[PDB]
Amino acid sequence: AMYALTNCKIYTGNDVLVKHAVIINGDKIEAVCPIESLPSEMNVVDLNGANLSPGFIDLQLNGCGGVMFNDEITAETIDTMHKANLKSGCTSFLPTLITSSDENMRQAIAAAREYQAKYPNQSLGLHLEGPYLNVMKKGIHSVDFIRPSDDTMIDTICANSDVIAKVTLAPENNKPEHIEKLVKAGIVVSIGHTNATYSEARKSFESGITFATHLFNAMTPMVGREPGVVGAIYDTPEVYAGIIADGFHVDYANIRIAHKIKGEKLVLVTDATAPAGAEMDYFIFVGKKVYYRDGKCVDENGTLGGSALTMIEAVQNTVEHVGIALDEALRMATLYPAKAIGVDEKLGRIKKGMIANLTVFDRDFNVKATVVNGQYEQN
Amino acid sequence: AMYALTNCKIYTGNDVLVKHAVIINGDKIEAVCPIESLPSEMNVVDLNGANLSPGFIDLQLNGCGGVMFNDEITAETIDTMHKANLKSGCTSFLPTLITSSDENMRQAIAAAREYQAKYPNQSLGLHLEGPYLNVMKKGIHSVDFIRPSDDTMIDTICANSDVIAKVTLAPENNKPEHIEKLVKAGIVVSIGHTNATYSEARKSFESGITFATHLFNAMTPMVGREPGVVGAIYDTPEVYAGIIADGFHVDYANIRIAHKIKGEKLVLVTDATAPAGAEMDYFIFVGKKVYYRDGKCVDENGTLGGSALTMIEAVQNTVEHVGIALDEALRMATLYPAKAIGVDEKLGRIKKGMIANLTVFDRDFNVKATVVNGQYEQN
Ligand SMILES: O=P(O)(O)OC[C@H]1O[C@@](O)(CO)[C@@H](O)[C@@H]1O
Ligand code: NI
Ligand code: NI
Repeated sequence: AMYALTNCKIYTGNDVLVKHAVIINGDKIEAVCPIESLPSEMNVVDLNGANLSPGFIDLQLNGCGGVMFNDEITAETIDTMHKANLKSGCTSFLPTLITSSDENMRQAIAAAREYQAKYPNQSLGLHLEGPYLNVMKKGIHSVDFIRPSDDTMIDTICANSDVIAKVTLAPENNKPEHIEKLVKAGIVVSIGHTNATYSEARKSFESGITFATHLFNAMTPMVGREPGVVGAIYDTPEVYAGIIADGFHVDYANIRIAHKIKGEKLVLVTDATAPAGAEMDYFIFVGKKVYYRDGKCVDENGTLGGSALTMIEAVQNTVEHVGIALDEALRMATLYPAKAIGVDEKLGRIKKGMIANLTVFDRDFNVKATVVNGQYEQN
Repeated sequence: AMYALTNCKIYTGNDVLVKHAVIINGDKIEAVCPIESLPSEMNVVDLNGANLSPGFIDLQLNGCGGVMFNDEITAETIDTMHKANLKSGCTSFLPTLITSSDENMRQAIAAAREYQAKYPNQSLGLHLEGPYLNVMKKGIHSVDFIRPSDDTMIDTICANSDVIAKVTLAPENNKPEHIEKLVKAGIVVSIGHTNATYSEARKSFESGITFATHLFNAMTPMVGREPGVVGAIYDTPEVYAGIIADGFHVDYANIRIAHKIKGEKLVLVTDATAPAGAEMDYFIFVGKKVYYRDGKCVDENGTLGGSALTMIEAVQNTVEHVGIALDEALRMATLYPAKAIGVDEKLGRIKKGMIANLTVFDRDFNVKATVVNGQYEQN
C-alpha cells in the first residue's frame, strides 16, 4: 500500500519543509504535500519531530562495519557494507577498490555485477581508486601494484562501464587517450594521488576529468608559484571535489574555504574503512596492516589510510565545525554527489517521481531510520 | 585657476563615465559632470580619449628610478622615487625601509618627516618591513638584524605615528601587547615574513593586524592539515592582502583565486626595487648584486631577486592575465589600498572634495600624464 512519513522537518534539496508529509508508493516518492492534504485513509509513520532528507550518497568507501572490499572481493562484502551504511544514514555508495592486481580488478567487476543484478540504487557502481597513480603520492597504496594505465585493462573497464561509476588516476604520466575512452564510456574520471602541476591537471580536465578525489590529500598543494592540483580544482568550475571531514584528514578552516570557492561542487565522502561502525585495533589493506589510533586510521609510519568517518558524522562536523548551514550540508552529502555521478534524476532529492531513498535523523544527529526503495527500516 | 580634464573615459571608483569631465580647483576635485555642463569660458585639457582614474597608491616600495631607500635614507631619495613613480601612474606610496638597525630606522623616520613636511599626499607614510620578522622566512633580510620587538623601539615607533603608516612583523614569537600598542597609535600592522600557524595568524588579527604583506611570499602556506598564514588570510574578512602581480612572484591563477576569495581586500603592490622605471642591468643591494634581465630581477644563479614591477603594469597584468575587469583592477590599485591605510577620505576616488591625484593612461596602458595635488604634468 501507499504510506506517508509525517511529523518531521523535511529537507527536499530545494526547501526546508514544516508541517508537510512525504507519500511513498512502491519504490518511489509519490508527493510532498502539506499534512492537511493527506488522505484520511492513508497509513502514517510518525517521525516524532525528526529530520527527513534523501539518503546519503558515499562516493568513496573502501570498507566498513568490520569488512574491507579489497580483502573479500564479493557481493556478500558489498552487501555487509550496505547494511552498516544504513546505521549511519548512508543509502547509496560506490564500493571502492584501491590499487591492486588485474585479477582483483576483474573479481570486483564481477562482484559489482553480481550485487547490482540483485539490488538497485544501493551500490551505484565500482570506484576504482588506482592503480594508475603516481608513486610519490601513494599514501597507503601499494608500491607493488601502482602502474601506468595500459590499453588492455582500460578497454576491459570501458567494456564494463555498466558496473563502473568512477576511476581515480594520476594523469601527469599516463596516456590522455585513456581518460577520453573512460569518459566516452560514461565512467567518471577523477584526479587523485597525483604529482601534477596546475598545468597538467588543467590539461586533464580538458581531457574529461570532472572529479577530484579527497581534496588536499595525496595531491600537490597550492603554493605561490605553483597552484598545483589544489589550485587547478579551485580554478576550474566544472570539477567536483570530494573532501573528508573527520577532523583528521583536513583542517576544518580549509573545508570552509573550499566550500566558499567550490559551493555546489564540494562533496562529502567518508573514504571509510573497516573500523567505521566497528570496534577494531587494525585492518588489512592489500597486504598492509592499517591501525586504528584515537579515531584515525594509520599505517606504521603515521600515513593516514582512509578513515572511520560515517556520512551522518560528516554532515554534523560540517554543520558544527565547518560553519555550513544544515540544508547545505545535506546537499553536499546527497544532491551534489548525485549530480557528480549523473544519478540526480533519480536520487538526491525529495520529490515526486524519484526513488524513495531517505534518511531520518534527530537533532543530535542520530539516524533513527532509513527508506530504501520505498522500504522503511528502523535503526 | 580652474580647469577641466576632458574627452576621456573616467573611472571614478564607483562608475565608468563616458562624455564627462572632471573639474580641478587648486588641489581638489571640484566636480565630475557632463561635458555639456562646463562653464563655456573654462580651461579644458583635452585628454584625447585616454582613461582617467585616481592615481595609483603603492603600499610597498623599497626603491625605484635607480635608488634604493635603504641605501640613501634621505628625503632626497623619497623624492627620486616619487618622480619615477609618476612615470608609471603611481602618485602616492609608502617609502619602505627593510629590516635594519635602530639608527637607520631613526633616519628613516626623519627622512619621511622632512619630505612630508614639504609635500603632502605623495609619501603617505613610512612602511617598516621588519626588523621583527622570523629568521626562518627571512628572504633577503639580514640575519644579523632580524630580532624580537622591544619596548624601546616600539615606544619610539608609536611616538612617531604621524609619519609611519605601516609596520610588517612576524607575530608568532613577539609580544601581542606590541601589536596593540602600534594599532592604538594609528599604525597599520601587517603580518609578513612569518612562520605562523593558522592559530597564531588568527591570534594576530585579534590583537589588531589588518594587513598581510605580499601574499604567498615569505609566509606559511595552506596545506591540508595546516591552513597557515595564507589560510588565515583567506578565513578572515577584515584582513587586506597585498599581492605582486608581475607574473614571477605569484602565479596568475593564484591571484585570480585570491581575488575571488578576498575581493575588496586584495591590494596591488609593486614591492619594487631600484630598476623599476630606470635603465639598469644590475644593482648591488646590502651586499648581493642582482641583475635586471628583460624586466626580471635575478641573482647570478637565475633565482628571483626582487621586483621591478610598476603599478600601471600591475593593473595591466591583472586585467590581462588574471582576468579581472579594468574598473575592478583600477580599484585594486587605488581605492582598496586607500581604504587599507585609512586615507579613503581624501584619496583613491574621483569625487567632489577629494584630493586631485589622478593618472591618465591610454588603451595600451601607457601612462600619458598625472595630476598631483591639482598639478597636471605630462609624461
Ligand atoms: O597528502 P596528505 O595530505 O599527506 O594525506 C594523504 C591522504 O590520502 C590517503 O587517504 C590515501 O592513501 C592517505 O595517504 C592520507 O589520508
Ligand atoms: Ni586515497
Ligand atoms: Ni618582503
